[PDB]
Amino acid sequence: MFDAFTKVVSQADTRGEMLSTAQIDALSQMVAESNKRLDVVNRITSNASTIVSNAARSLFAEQPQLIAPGGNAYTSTRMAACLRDMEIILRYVTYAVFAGDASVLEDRCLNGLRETYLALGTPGSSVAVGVGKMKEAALAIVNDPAGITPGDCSALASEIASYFDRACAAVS
Amino acid sequence: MFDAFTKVVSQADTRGEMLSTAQIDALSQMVAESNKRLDVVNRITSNASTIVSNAARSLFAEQPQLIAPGGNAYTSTRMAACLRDMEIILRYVTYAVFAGDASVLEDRCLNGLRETYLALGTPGSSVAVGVGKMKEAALAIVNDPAGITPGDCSALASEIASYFDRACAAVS
Amino acid sequence: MFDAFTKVVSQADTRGEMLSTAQIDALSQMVAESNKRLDVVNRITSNASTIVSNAARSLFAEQPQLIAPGGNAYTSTRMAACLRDMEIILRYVTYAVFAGDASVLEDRCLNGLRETYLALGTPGSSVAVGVGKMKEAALAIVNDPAGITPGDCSALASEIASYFDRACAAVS
Amino acid sequence: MFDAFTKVVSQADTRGEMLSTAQIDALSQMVAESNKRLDVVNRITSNASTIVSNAARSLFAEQPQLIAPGGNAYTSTRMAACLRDMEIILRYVTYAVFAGDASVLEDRCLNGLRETYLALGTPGSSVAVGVGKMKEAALAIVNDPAGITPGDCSALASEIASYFDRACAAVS
Amino acid sequence: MFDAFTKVVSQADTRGEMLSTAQIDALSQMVAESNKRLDVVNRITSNASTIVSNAARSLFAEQPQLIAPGGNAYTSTRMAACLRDMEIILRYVTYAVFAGDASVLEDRCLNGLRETYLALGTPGSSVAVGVGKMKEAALAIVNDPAGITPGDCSALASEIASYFDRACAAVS
Amino acid sequence: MFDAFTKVVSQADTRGEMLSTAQIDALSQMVAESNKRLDVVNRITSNASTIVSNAARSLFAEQPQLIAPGGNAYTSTRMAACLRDMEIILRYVTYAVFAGDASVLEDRCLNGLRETYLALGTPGSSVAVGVGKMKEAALAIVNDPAGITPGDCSALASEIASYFDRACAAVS
Amino acid sequence: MKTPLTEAVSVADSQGRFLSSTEIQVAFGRFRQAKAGLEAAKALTSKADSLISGAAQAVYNKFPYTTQMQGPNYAADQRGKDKCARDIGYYLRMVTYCLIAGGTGPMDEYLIAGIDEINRTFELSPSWYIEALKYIKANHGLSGDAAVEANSYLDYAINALS
Amino acid sequence: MKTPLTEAVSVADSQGRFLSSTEIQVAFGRFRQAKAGLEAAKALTSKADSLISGAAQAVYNKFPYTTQMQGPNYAADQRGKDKCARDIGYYLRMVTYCLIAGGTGPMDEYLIAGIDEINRTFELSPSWYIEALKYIKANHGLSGDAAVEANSYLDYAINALS
Amino acid sequence: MKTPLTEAVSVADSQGRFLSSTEIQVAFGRFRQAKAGLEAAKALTSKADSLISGAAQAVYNKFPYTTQMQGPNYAADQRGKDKCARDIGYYLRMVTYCLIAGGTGPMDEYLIAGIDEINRTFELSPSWYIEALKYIKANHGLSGDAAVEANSYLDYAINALS
Amino acid sequence: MKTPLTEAVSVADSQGRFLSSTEIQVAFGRFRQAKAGLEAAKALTSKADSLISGAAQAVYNKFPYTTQMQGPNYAADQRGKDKCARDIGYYLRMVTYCLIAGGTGPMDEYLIAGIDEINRTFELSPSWYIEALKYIKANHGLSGDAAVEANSYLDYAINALS
Amino acid sequence: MKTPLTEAVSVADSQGRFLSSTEIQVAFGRFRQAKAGLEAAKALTSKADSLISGAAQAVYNKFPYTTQMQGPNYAADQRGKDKCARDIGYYLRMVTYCLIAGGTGPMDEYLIAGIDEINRTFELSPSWYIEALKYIKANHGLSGDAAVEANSYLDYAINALS
Amino acid sequence: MKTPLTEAVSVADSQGRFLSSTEIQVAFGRFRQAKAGLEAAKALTSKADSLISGAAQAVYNKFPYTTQMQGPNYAADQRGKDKCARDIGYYLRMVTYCLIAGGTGPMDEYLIAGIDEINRTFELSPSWYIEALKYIKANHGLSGDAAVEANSYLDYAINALS
Ligand SMILES: C=CC1=C(C)/C(=C/c2[nH]c(/C=C3N=C(/C=C4\NC(=O)C(C)=C4C=C)C(C)=C\3CCC(=O)O)c(CCC(=O)O)c2C)NC1=O
Repeated sequence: MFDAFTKVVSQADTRGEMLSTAQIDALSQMVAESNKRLDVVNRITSNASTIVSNAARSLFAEQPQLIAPGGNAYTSTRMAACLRDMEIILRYVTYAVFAGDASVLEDRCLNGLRETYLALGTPGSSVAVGVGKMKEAALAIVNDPAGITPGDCSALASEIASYFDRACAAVS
Repeated sequence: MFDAFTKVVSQADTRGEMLSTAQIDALSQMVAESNKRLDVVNRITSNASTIVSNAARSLFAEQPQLIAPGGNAYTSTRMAACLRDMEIILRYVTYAVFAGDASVLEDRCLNGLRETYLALGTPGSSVAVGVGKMKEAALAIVNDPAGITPGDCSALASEIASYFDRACAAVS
Repeated sequence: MFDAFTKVVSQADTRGEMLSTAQIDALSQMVAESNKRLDVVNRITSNASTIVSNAARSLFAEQPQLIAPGGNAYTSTRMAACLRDMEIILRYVTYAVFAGDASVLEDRCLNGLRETYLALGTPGSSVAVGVGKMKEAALAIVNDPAGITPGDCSALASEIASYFDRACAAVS
Repeated sequence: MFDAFTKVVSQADTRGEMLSTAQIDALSQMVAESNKRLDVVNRITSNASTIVSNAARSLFAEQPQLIAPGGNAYTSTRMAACLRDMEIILRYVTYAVFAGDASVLEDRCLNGLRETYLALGTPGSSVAVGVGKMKEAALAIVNDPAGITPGDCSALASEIASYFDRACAAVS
Repeated sequence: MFDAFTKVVSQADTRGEMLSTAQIDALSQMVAESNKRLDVVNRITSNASTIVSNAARSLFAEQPQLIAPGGNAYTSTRMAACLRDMEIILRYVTYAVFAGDASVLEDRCLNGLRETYLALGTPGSSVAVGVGKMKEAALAIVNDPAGITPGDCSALASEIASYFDRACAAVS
Repeated sequence: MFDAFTKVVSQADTRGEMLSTAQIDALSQMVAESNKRLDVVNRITSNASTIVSNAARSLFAEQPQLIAPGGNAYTSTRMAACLRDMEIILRYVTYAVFAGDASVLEDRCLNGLRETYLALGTPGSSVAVGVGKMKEAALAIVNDPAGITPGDCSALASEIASYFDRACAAVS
Repeated sequence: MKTPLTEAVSVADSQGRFLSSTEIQVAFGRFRQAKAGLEAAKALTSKADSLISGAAQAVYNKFPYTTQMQGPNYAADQRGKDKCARDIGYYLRMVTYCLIAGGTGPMDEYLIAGIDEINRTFELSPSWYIEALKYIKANHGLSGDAAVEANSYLDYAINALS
Repeated sequence: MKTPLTEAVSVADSQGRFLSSTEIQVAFGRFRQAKAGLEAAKALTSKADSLISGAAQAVYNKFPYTTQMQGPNYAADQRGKDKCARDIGYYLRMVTYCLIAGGTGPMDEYLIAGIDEINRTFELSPSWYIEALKYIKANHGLSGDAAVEANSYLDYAINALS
Repeated sequence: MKTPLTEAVSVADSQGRFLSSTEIQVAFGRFRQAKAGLEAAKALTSKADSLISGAAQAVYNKFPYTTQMQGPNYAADQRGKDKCARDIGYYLRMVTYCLIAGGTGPMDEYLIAGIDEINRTFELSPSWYIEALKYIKANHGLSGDAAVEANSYLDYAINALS
Repeated sequence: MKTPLTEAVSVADSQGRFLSSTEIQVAFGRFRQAKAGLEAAKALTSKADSLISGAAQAVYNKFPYTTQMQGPNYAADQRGKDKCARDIGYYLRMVTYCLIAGGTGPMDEYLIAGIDEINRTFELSPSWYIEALKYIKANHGLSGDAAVEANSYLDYAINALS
Repeated sequence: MKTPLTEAVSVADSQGRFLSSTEIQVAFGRFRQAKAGLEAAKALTSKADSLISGAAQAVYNKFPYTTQMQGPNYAADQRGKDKCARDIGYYLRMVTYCLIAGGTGPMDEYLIAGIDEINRTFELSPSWYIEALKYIKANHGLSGDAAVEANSYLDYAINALS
Repeated sequence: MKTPLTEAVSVADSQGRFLSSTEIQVAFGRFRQAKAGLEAAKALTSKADSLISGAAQAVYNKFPYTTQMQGPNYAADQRGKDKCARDIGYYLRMVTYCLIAGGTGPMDEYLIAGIDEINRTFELSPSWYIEALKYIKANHGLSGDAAVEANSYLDYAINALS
């Protein structure tokens, strides 16, 4: 995986060049905002359970065929794996938000997943909906103005949504 | 894997339904005739080596190209493997007869066996003939009015023939 | 794997025949010139490092893009892998010279290598160049009339070139 | 391993002798009472969690040093392990009751358990008390004239107590 | 393993007590001088190879029988092992300096080492002597007032000597 | 393991010396009479089954308590283990004869065997008897002057007797 | 799927062995037991609705707070009451399946595997279902080997929950 | 355990490596977070009894049946009330420990590992402890990184239960 | 030792599971079968000498060369005839043991394991023993499940030899 | 396949090593031996018919019943005698292959692998083939390292049957 | 790749864990360090030519033979003098990369992995690069935590060569 | 160790096989080789002192700086020259051992294992030793198969150094 730094480093390395002052300044700007970047990891992490369970509960409400007998999320063995997948996606998203790069989310979680759900008989299009709900909840939990210094996080909150959107696009 | 009971159970679970009284009565009728089933398991099993070796000798008698130098059954290693393939197929067939369902034979034996034989250069057709001879021998042994309480076991014999036919079909 | 002996044996066996006297004659003929074969084994082996390093340097000098940043041989970890691939191929070729049969080079080395380099995004034909460069070096090393009983080693050199060609053709 | 049958068989084989009629009659007498045996297997098994947890709570009630901070059963990991040790011992005891021989409990559970507890710092004596409580509870459950065909099962109860005593003895 | 914090935490946990305010002030005291700690970690780490090789070279000069033919450091394999041992011991000390606790050093590196040297017949006595020189050189390196903000680092040095001494004592 | 050469090499290496001409001369003596050495390996090897089975059969005839029911050689599994052990001992003996050094016979075979036979309850002093017969048969086979260029092999016979006696002593 | 026949086969297969008198004996035991088991499953199936409603009510009795508290994990609204009846229905149906199969297999595969995860995640108390099961056990009206076998599975479910 | 220093060491150890600038940076973060965390644990230790008491009472308030139901797993008698108080005390203590260590390690080792087995074996509902943790979170009167970190641990424990 | 009970236990143990109705069913089958099995073993035990001598004679009839040829592997002297009667006795005794156990376990452990090695090494023809067994099978006089079970083991020994 | 060269290469390969003086010495040994070996293999090929017929006859002489007993495993008819002649032919040919390969490789790959299973399956006595091998060994009329190396393989085959 | 963030994630991931305060502390450390590190790499980037030329010259000074020996491993002609400067350039570039990553990761992946292999294969003396690194360390004119960190990568590279 | 005999035994032992004509051929090769090898080892021994000195002077000639540069890794003084001649002596003695053993085994176990680590650690340049060996090839004066085998080890040592 890469992070915000090593990504640029590798990009520069395969050109055999040092980082320009512009790239460094960019990374510095990124550094100057990194408190808010860990507040979000903290906040999303601290609500992982309810995020997953609320998103899942809503998903099943809107799509009762998933939990109906014969449904892919019926039986407590598959429901657990379903909640598990949700939690995993969320986790890797938080990894992406933490690292400041999507590589960890792509390399490990998302790549090959559409095909996996295809093989299993899992509706990825439902997973994506789950991910969407998780996203909406996560961003709101993130944007909470209580118990934190006020400021702008419009940039970070867009990146996070970028990651969630990547996750969603990967299984649709 | 599936037996006569769990197959119906699995069919029922996917519909979110309990076994109908008819479905149960059928299984009861199967249970009523189970002694015969185990008698044939015993009879085929007890004759295993004889069934295999007789079928093999027959097969090589009608198909001498198999044991001629350059034949796929020539050399003792390939002859051994050949005999064992026969033995295995018979074994999984007895498993099918015992279980009351073809699932074991399907999943643990026949699945991917043709491609195997193709890759090896083994003529699956000959295998099938072998299985045919084994079917004949076994079924003749299952009937044998000697040393047993007399009764009708036609359906069971049919079922057995079914499993053998499955094998013979799968390999070619 | 086969050598010069078991290759003929394994050919005769499939026909159920003993070796013709002409085959035994050819083999005795090979035996008559075995000292030369082991001389080339010893000679190529003895210069294993230089044969590889010279070819590598010569390859990089002619194809500077391979070691330039972004090149597949750039960084030490990949350069190591490259040198190692060269060494490996040379080794298996010497195994082929020693055995007097190419099967060890076929099955253990060259089998699947193309697709491997393909997956890696490695230029197999550059490998083929390297091998092409190691071949000539080897033959030059083998044809040295210094410190050895003078004699003719043409067929042998031909056989060596055959194996190297085998290697080159399998990656290209 | 040994059951009530194979133990005698093994004893007989070493003497190169067939089972005497008395040895057989004994086993027949054991067979005559086998329904009770399985009834207790069922009864202890069905009450597993209750037996274990009740015994544990009792044990911790009389021996609060175990659950005090610094006690060997303090922290949930050690409490879990503790509970499971109880469960395991009970399980292998039920195996002994089922098998009609103590060999399973001996060989697969108790053997080398004291040294284990010693190395760990776990007080085997406390384990033994736990097993004692489990013995009491289980035996009370086995008796229970409710919901069963009445009869005498004193010998069986004794045997069970025997197995429990074995465990309690082995651990301390 | 334990660091300076979890050590106190665990010692407190076994009593079932919260940290006393004094115990916490004690830790804040350590926090207040952590820059120096990491300075020495960096400093010793930065001269690992010279610290090892100097000590070793000097060790061999004072005890030439170690490298004499038949000696325990004769041959390049045993010499490599020897240097490796020096480096290992040095490493696990820096671990202790970094962690602020000797638990990792004793647990992972030292405990069971004299027995190893026993079974190997290795002269632990000389090893300790090696550790002594490494200690001296490292402490010299740490106390260098060049290229660093000046202040008192005597407590830290005193702590380091303790680790080196535990290492030296463990194998003596 | 060592052979006749590397054994002398190791001794010379421990002192940091080159083989004195005397040692080399001795080795040259060993070289000179190595056709005999391999002749016995070939002869003994070519009669393995018969040596073992003869010794075993007569052994069971001298000491019938072994094969009597309850005896250590009773049952086919232990009879097979027994014949196997005899065969292993013979095999490693031939390895020693071939290698010109007993190290392989000592380390990989006879080491700890005395204790094993004790733990198992096998009478080692019968294994020794078993070996003492294989020896007698073996040198009888080796000393056979038919179908061989006549010469003296007293030294070698002595050496072989050495190894058989070695095996015999190592199990009692 | 843990059943006598499948288990017998699988043990025979894991040893690369033809079935012997051992597995035959297993089968005999199975088929002997099935005579009562199938009948039992039939009875329960016929008593399904009654047993479910009864068990649900018993749970509501034992834990009245489950009918008052707000939250998606409670039965204070019709939705939760439906979820409840559904779950208890699942349990009962699993018991019948177990009677049909002659083992805990169906319940294991369809229910037990992951039950902890589900109960923990959705905040459902295992004791509720224990209470439902204890009641079903009391009211199923079965007798003989039928009742014994059924109660084995009931108590198994209970053990899986504690 | 899971702490910056010990993890930093364990990683490097698993790689057979000397500590680099990375581990030094981990340490640098730790020692600066320590300034707040160490004092946080202090403030929490000072308010221990009050927080535990209030939390227990909060549990009893939200789940009244715990003070009324007979059973070894309830605080309907003195024994159970002391059990409850003890457990809540353990939780709070673990939180302080996590603040001391700068990581969840202590809680993981002493509490989280096997909590599911315990809660399930002794029929203890996670919601109770979730409620206690909620109450403690809402009453510790901390602020700044102290509050954030402590609350991260509280939410972690809450997460381990849900 | 392959027996129904031991197998049941071991499968239960390999899964870290308490015994369930499955193993109970195995046991029921076993104990039902034992009623005939033990009796059978008794009968054979009482018919031992006769059956042994008979089988030996049958082998001598089928293969007369075994009573003429010199060599330690033949029965042309009294020694070999004793070895023969002994071996056949072993086989019969194993069959009885199998009847007692309810499985091939005893025969497997005491006889089958290494039978090829022994026959090959000592140059004993498997067909001799097959002939002995075929005869024992004909002359044992058993009937019902007893005979069926016994013949299962006989044919098993026969299969082990071919 | 077990030959000197192939084993040398296998050794070298399993160590990621280039061939050194060791493998070279192995090869030198092989090629020195092959001078007699190939000659031997050539010689035995010319004696095939007579050696096989004589061997078969030797077997028939030692074991007359094989020419008298009915059954597919015996040689009382032409069908049976041809199989025997063929088999002995296979053995002899394998010996030649071994002489050519300089090892037991060919015979191991083509004959020894599965010999027990085949002989055990079709009720073929190893003693017959041992007798045949003894005859061939006694009647081949080779000399020098030829006869020795050939006899090593003959005796090897003999041991493979004992 | 050794860097604070990627590591922290990779640590948490192999444990199947969400990021806790530990990794956040690692991050705080990294970001606090980055403010100096980025400035450091930025500075070094501007001094590349000077430091590289100076280093190469220092090497040629320390080891004059490199400028007056025949062979492709030496810098007695133009190609070699360019190869050397290239290599030193690579080293410096890797240092700047390491300063930006906050760890030795880039230098590990791009340079150290396989350094011994290269140096041994192409006859490049480590001492040549130790001198080049020693020069750079004593001429980069950095100050503060920039120097301390940047010099931790130079000494790390030195250790990798010793 | 890598020698014909021990490896012949090793492969046979890993197969669990009695030796055959293969290992015998290996042995024959080894013994045929030893006749020249031992002689070579002798000749080299009686010329040791000369070869080492000449080799040392050759190294000094090719790399003059090794006799001018201070530091313990160089031979600018007495001790260093002693170390050098010692090392060269060791290298030669390994060659002798290899001739004695019939393989690179001794040199492998006593010298090759860790040579990279030592050379890197003690700043010893392989080029020096390669030169020293190159001289020895030229000056050893051996002839015949004795010379070819000796050179194979020298070139093996060189390869290990490059
Ligand atoms: C280990 C746990 C931990 C974390 C994670 C943490 C984060 C953190 N957030 C901070 C401020 C801050 N946090 C935010 C974030 C927000 N402002 C908003 O209105 C919103 C919605 C957001 C959410 C993204 C902002 C804007 C600042 C002020 C500017 C800044 O420091 O970046 C600060 C610096 C100020 C301070 O000392 O509190 C830190 C250290 N502190 C800790 O102890």
